Amino acid sequence: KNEISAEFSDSIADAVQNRFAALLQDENQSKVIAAFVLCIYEGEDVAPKLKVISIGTGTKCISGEQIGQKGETLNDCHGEIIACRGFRQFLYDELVKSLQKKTDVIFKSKGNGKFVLKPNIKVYLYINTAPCGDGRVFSLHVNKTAGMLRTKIENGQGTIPVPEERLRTMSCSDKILKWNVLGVQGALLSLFIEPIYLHGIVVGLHYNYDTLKRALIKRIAKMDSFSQPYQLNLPSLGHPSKIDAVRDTSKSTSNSFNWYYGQNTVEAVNSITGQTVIQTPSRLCKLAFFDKLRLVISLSSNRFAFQTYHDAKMLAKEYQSTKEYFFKALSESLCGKWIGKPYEHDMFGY
Ligand SMILES: O=P(O)(O)O[C@H]1[C@@H](OP(=O)(O)O)[C@@H](OP(=O)(O)O)[C@@H](OP(=O)(O)O)[C@@H](OP(=O)(O)O)[C@@H]1OP(=O)(O)O
Ligand SMILES: [Cl-]
Ligand SMILES: [Zn+2]
Repeated sequence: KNEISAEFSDSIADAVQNRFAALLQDENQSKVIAAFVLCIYEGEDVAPKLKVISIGTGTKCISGEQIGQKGETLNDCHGEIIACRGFRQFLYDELVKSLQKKTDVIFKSKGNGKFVLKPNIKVYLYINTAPCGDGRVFSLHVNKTAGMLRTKIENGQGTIPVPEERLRTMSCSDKILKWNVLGVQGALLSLFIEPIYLHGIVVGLHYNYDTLKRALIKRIAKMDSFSQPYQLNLPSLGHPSKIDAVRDTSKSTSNSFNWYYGQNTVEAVNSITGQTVIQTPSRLCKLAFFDKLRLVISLSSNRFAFQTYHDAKMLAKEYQSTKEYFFKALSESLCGKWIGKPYEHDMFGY
């Protein structure tokens, strides 16, 4: 089976609820809430400390219309993706600290140049509702569309199978499946740290163990032929007991909120524009990551030669080759072909 207990899922959901209330001024118009949660063991005999590292909300993404090409526009403002981006920023900040040789850090050195997450720290993903895409498809083991890659529709609201409307965004279920192959950290961070994999995933509304197992973990049921430190991650799946309530009333908001550890402030993003509500680039946009990367580069003792963001990502050779094998495994298993943006979106510099 491999299901988190109700008590522990409620523990995770409770901590997310408490942090959310501490950040947002009394008003709940957010429909999708996600978070990344650290579970920190002091010893393995006592209960762990739970620490909410990032929060995202949102239900929408950009049309090709508003997409910029300076990396100043958020492509995807679904709360789960926004939560991951914030967690990535956290990883960067922690990586800096480790490079400035601080002690209060989640990383230790691995004797290959690259940091590894301390083994007493476990990462959990929480979402108050099943992720869009395959994770909301309920089918028995006997099925057309079950298991397929899906793309987000009409600025986020809805997913449909990949073409088997120009260049679209993959569903949250497919992105989480990807994170369980390549880690949550992305190409760039993998230059400096070993892949960080989710230990567990806690899902509220529309939970079904078998659906989420297929969607997020065991979809290809092949892969293997993996090269350490990459593997098929098998996180446990959990469901909390109570939920804030479905509320499909009227319509969803275009606002997407984010917070992550070490920020004093909640940033509010217009999901239709991919930028802040004061027409500025988000602290989570590609360009903000690219700034962080060079910060990191200057504190590193290595040199890095790349013209663009795109080229920098291609430096992560282990990640990129596992990514390519993953995409092929999906196509071979008849899950469809991944739709990735064209390279020119990432061909910017600074
Ligand atoms: O693998 P990563 O380092 O995490 O880069 C990914 C990713 O991959 P590629 O670098 O392989 O293109 C996505 O791009 P596509 O799969 O669409 O090509 C992009 O997803 P979106 O285009 O849907 O935004 C995603 O960002 P997200 O957090 O939105 O999932 C993020 O790119 P960045 O970290 O560079 O933004
Ligand atoms: Cl929302
Ligand atoms: Zn989604």
